[PDB]
Amino acid sequence: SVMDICDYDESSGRWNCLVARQHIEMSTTGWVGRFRPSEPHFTLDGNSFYKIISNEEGYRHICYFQIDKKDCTF
Amino acid sequence: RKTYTLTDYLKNTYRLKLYSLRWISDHEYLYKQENNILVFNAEYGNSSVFLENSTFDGHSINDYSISPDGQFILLEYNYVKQWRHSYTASYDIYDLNKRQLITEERIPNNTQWVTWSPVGHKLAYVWNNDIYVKIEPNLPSYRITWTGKEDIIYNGITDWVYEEEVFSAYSALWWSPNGTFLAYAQFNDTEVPLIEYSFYSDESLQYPKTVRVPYPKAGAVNPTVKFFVVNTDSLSSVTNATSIQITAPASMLIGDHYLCDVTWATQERISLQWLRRIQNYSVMDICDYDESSGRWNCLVARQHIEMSTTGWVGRFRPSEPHFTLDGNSFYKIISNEEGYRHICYFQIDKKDCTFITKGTWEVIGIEALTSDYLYYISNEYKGMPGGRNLYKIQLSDYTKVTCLSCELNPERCQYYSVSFSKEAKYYQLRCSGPGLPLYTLHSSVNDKGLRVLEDNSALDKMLQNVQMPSKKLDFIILNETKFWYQMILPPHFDKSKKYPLLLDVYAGPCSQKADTVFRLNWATYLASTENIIVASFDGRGSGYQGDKIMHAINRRLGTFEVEDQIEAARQFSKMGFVDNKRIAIWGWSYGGYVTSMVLGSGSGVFKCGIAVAPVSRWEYYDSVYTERYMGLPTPEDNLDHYRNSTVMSRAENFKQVEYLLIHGTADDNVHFQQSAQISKALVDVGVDFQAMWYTDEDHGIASSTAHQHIYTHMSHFIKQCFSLP
Amino acid sequence: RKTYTLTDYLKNTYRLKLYSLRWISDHEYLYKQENNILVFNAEYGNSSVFLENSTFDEFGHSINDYSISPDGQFILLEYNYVKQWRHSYTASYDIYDLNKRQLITEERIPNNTQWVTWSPVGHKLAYVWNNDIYVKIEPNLPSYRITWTGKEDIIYNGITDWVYEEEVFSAYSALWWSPNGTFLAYAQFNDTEVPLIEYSFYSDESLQYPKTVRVPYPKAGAVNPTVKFFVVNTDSLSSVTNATSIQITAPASMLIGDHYLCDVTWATQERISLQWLRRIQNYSVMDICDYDESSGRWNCLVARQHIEMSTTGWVGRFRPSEPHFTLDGNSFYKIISNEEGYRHICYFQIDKKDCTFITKGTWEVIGIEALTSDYLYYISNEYKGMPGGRNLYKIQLSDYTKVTCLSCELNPERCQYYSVSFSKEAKYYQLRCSGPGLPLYTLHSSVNDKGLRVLEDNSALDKMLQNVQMPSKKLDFIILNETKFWYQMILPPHFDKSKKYPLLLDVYAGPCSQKADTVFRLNWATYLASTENIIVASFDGRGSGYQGDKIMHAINRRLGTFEVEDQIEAARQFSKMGFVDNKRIAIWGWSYGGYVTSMVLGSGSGVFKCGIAVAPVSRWEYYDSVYTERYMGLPTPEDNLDHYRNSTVMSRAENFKQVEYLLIHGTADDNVHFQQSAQISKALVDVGVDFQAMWYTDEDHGIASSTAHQHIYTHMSHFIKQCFSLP
Ligand SMILES: *[C@@H]1O[C@H](CO)[C@@H](O[C@@H]2O[C@H](CO)[C@@H](O)[C@H](O)[C@H]2NC(C)=O)[C@H](O)[C@H]1NC(C)=O
Ligand SMILES: CC(C)Cn1c(CN)c(-c2ccccc2)c2cc(OCC(N)=O)ccc2c1=O
Ligand SMILES: CC(C)Cn1c(CN)c(-c2ccccc2)c2cc(OCC(N)=O)ccc2c1=O
Ligand SMILES: *[C@@H]1O[C@H](CO)[C@@H](O)[C@H](O)[C@H]1NC(C)=O
Ligand SMILES: *[C@@H]1O[C@H](CO)[C@@H](O)[C@H](O)[C@H]1NC(C)=O
Ligand SMILES: *[C@@H]1O[C@H](CO)[C@@H](O)[C@H](O)[C@H]1NC(C)=O
Ligand SMILES: *[C@@H]1O[C@H](CO)[C@@H](O)[C@H](O)[C@H]1NC(C)=O
Repeated sequence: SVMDICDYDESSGRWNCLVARQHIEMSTTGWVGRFRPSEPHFTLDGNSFYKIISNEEGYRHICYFQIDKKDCTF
Repeated sequence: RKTYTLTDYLKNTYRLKLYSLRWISDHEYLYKQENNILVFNAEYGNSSVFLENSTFDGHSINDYSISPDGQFILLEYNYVKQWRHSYTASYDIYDLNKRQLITEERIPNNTQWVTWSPVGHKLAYVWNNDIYVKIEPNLPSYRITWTGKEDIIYNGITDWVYEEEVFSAYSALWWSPNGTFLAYAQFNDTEVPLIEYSFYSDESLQYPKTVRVPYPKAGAVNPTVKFFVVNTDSLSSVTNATSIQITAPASMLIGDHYLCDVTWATQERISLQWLRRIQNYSVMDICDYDESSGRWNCLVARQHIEMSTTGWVGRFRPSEPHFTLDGNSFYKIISNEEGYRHICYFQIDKKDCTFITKGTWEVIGIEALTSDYLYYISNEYKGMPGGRNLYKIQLSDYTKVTCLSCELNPERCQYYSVSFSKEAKYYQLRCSGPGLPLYTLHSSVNDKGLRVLEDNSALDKMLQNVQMPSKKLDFIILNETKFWYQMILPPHFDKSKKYPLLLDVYAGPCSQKADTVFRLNWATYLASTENIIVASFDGRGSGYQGDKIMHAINRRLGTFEVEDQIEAARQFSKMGFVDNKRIAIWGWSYGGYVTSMVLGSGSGVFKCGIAVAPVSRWEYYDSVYTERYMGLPTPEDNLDHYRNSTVMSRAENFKQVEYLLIHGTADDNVHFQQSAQISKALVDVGVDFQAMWYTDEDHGIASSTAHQHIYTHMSHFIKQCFSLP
Repeated sequence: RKTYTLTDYLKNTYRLKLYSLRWISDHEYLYKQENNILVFNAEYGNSSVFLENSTFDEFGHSINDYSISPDGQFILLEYNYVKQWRHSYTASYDIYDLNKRQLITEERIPNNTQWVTWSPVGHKLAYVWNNDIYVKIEPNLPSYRITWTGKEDIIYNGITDWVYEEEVFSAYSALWWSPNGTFLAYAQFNDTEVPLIEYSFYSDESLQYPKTVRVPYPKAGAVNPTVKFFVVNTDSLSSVTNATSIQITAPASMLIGDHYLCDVTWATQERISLQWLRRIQNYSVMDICDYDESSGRWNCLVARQHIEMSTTGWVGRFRPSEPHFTLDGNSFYKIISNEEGYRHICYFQIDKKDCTFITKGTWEVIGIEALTSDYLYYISNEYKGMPGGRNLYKIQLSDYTKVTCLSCELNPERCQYYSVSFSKEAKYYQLRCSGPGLPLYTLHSSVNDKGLRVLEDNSALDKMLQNVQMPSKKLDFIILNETKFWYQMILPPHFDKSKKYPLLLDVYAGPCSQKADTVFRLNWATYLASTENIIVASFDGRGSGYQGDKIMHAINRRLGTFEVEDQIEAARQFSKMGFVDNKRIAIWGWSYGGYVTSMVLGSGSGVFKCGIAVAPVSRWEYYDSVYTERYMGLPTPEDNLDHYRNSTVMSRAENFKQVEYLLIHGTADDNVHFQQSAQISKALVDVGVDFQAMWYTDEDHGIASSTAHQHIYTHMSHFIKQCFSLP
């Protein structure tokens, strides 16, 4: 599963999901999400978000993501 | 009583001497001496010979190149031209001291581009579409890229359209000021469609070759580009060199875009300008190197924009930046609040730059920047757009700006360019007219005249025995606007006679065919021998007069610049020394398009004309150029006009004129197709016309024999249309 | 009062009426009246309507052509016509049951069909599609797929490739039915190593990028197509089992190297004759092949091979002649060069080796037109020793010395060129007469050779041309080295021998060419003579045809030599005749003609002021192998490379400084490639010669589009007029 994050281009009037802000969630041992990928909760500015994902041990926990980094922090 | 004949032009009987030099350092330059090359000292004047170069002990050397430090010379031979700038050659290096060839680790045959570092003797070349680096001439190369594939990936070199239209160069390599980094662009033509044409070759080629070039015509899939930098120091041998991608900014990544400038700011600062495919929007990015990362970060505050609501941005592209030494500031020529192109002093942090120049004239380019002065060329003097002069401006106080070239020679010299010494301590002034060219060397220390390098008195001498034509530059006012023109006037020009007129037209966006440049060309012969007035006219679309005039044809090629060449002819005939019945018109490329369009207009003014490699409809010509002015040819953008502005649609009107269509069959640029469609259009309405194709000649029709042939054929045609014996 | 103008020619004001009829039985034929297709009865004429054209106007497509089934029960209807080369094309086809009266809609013939043909009797259908052969027994039944190997531009089953179309078979077809439709014989052509000619097609201004057309075309000395031959049995096809074709291989002496299949003729229901030609085209073999029941194979007994060869040149005029088998197929007639070098009818027996000639003389049999059991009918130029006349003769098979001329005397002033079309069993014949007077079409019975009627006599064109000052043709000869050589002159009206007329020389001059004949024509020359007062002349010199091999094989291995010299001489003779302005002699032509023109202008003769070369050959290495090599051999050190080297137009570039030259070539020319002219132009540029040029975008070798055809003649007219200072 791939999370895209799309910004409105003001002068263009169009939407643009930068590939640098694509986030991959995938599962090596099964499917992704409990019944589906967990929804994100954004910080006010939307530069950042929290999300339930399975950790390295298989347990689902709240990961803190930056709009621009691949890596999160549990 | 002798005139400048067709054969004088064709055989270069009357040669203009040049003084082409190059600055090895701040005090000395190089100059050719038939074959020998001497090292002139600009200070004292004394020199010393260094080489005998024109086939040097087994091949004939096409060009040379000194390594900044003066330790190695790079010899270029086996030159095989590709397009307008691109070519291929073999290269050899000498230990410039010992005068002995570097025999081991030779630079490979068929190299597409080579370059020294700006200091030292580092060497970066491209070969089979990939970038290689050489820290020493004798050590083996380190291979920077591995993705190069012919006609598809270009690492460090341009593809057709960037070469022609964006960079005006083959190279897409840029060393850092201190030879530590090599920045480069990589272009992808994978989904770019190929123009295909036959190449016939020597007659021993039994089957004609099909040449296939990736070439984006208006609307087609353009190429894409990625940009990279790599540390040329710390260049490991056991491992592929890593290259740090600077990505384009988000606003550009939204859609089709180009890379349109690359400028280093310091050792660790690099600036890139990107252009939306719709070229009314561009963006500069200033990128500092991160020592703690190995990476390049460009701030969003640091970004700048170059907008344009009335047309495109730039003359042909966004103007380049010239950074003060520190790198926290730079100057860039831009379109001012009411159209005129002027220098703007930018601080890296804020956006608001204040203009260091203003007025109803444009600066043509920034030439030199120092700690206390900025040197630039402009057409201010006597409000003449077709003049060029060198201006020195006080960075300390902007109101106080001296013109350096304006007054050196009023009558002989109104069109100067300049070449500065490595630092600026001295500089050369090229004066291209309106009199015979003059090359002079100046000390910038006290802006004093040091010496005359070449005054062309040789050509002057033998031109007094020749009845040369006269050149008149001037303007006419239309709708309260100053519209400039030039006339090549037969000798003994008596204006109670009625001469025939050949209208010489380019007329494309930002053209200038009416200027102060001295020329020995086909027009010289026409006026001197055939007593034809050859004239040009800078109408709407022309450059160096402000955007009011230049943007006048925005999204509207084929309209006002065509309409304005016609009133030009009306105005000339109104001056009372033109034969109404013998006004001709001709042009090449855009000029061919405009000539055709005029001949297609039904105006009644022109008797005949010659179009050479003309554009016939804009869908055929390349995307980068065309779209800048026309936009995309889609019903939701500008398709309607693309359709309305073709010469084919005006075939019926060629029934009133005599037309000569010339086109080279291996034109990579304006494709034969364009003329193939004009002819078919003309055939289908039943219009008779004259035709000439040139087998295997490109857009230059530049072969010795075809250049000779085209001009003879065109003279015969003009003479006949004009009833001249 | 008023003359024959350019616009007259171009627009076609003065129409020439044909009478195109189609025999279907021995007694009857199909004509097209006011579109409505009628059938006529040659005996009497009680000729009611056959297929009123009120039928096919709610068809919803354009009836390009048609074709009745032989037994008369169905009607193939061609539409969606898209021309390929000279003969080839594709189209859509619907069949229409005449008896049931409806159009068949099941198991239809596919769009894009390359060729269709009925069986000769009944109503079987063979057709080619996507390079494979399909057969129908009934129109409404599924096709039986005979071949599974066809591939675009590579393997051609039952149709010819480029070079076999243009040069060998003069047809797209390569399908031959047995006389009662039992067997279908066919050629397979493999072009794998045949290199491709490539050229730009620009299409409509709407096409943004030029298309690159790619045709397999063997130029002189290149790898040629190879050919295989098969016969399959159409009465024993099956749904369950793939139809198995039987190959007839070429004889030993042909397999030894490159070769061509050059003729296929059925002798009987169970006997086929094949003629093969070696790549060096001076040796050819006819195989007579018989069906064998027990094996199911075809045996081509070595003892019945018939060798035809040439010592002086090549075999055939352009290809060995076709045999004409007697009913029992045990014997045949064909035209072959005799020991004197004159082409004549020779009677061969299957078993025996030597023939008996039944015609002879210093004239040639042109074609065998029909064979019954009582008479052999043929066309020759015997009459009045005019090699440019054509007449019908009938040989009495019981005593071949008894020979009658059917057409000679019918109308000798008006009529000296004749072609003929016989009814199915030859009991009736249409005579078509092409000049020197107005064309005349007439129907005749073979029983007495009684003249039944005039089909078309063009009186409309006549009572119309009387108000026009027409030129006169003069057909005559001059003598060079004991030999008659013939020429024709279109002479302006009121031609006066006191006057120096400007002269244009209309040249072909290729091997077996003949531009001096009694044919009547309305063309560009008719305009140049009627309006511009220019004598258009043509001259058949060495190389030219129908005058024996001594003349025709004179240019053997030596193109661009004698045929060129002879044109310069004809000019000299025409000047010496005293009614020509030496200062205004032009020369023009097309193909070979444009090569000769170009070779003449580059000759330094000084005789000619100007010329026009339209789609010229410039260098024989550029032209196709089958034609060029027949005359030039191979372009190798071991054969004839030096003369290929010598015979180029480009090598004479310098001497175009001595003439005014117009070079015209269409860019999509598949036959004489634009290359050829691109190389002439280039050579002329490299030596500083000025000249006129004109390309025609997307036009081919015919420059035949309505608007292009008009443009070219208009442009050539201006050039000529100007070369001759005409107003
Ligand atoms: C050049 O650009 C093309 C796309 O225009 C790239 O090829 C896509 O590449 C991916 C990944 O390899 C493939 O799965 C797609 O199928 C490709 N599409 C096409 C049309 O080729 C190519 O990889 C790029 N190369 C470089 C060096 O940038
Ligand atoms: C803009 C540059 C980056 C490249 N460039 C181009 C690229 N479009 C063209 C040109 C313009 C329209 C059509 C085809 C070519 C051109 C045309 C010139 O015309 C001479 C005349 N007609 O007087 C001179 C120079 C140039 C030129 O330098
Ligand atoms: C012989 C056939 C099998 C095919 N064929 C060929 C062979 N390709 C040629 C020809 C000869 C040399 C060069 C290119 C074409 C030709 C040329 C003609 O020119 C007429 C004139 N110039 O007045 C008319 C007809 C033909 C023609 O029918
Ligand atoms: C082509 O032929 C098919 C069947 O052979 C027919 O049904 C169809 O209408 C034709 N047209 C197109 C556009 O395919
Ligand atoms: C055609 O091409 C080559 C001969 O060059 C051969 O390999 C192949 O068998 C041939 N194909 C057919 C279908 O005959
Ligand atoms: C016929 O031959 C084809 C091609 O070799 C093959 O694929 C198929 O099995 C056969 N088809 C029929 C209808 O027997
Ligand atoms: C057609 O010819 C074949 C082979 O000779 C023969 O067997 C058959 O009877 C003939 N058919 C007709 C209808 O005469």
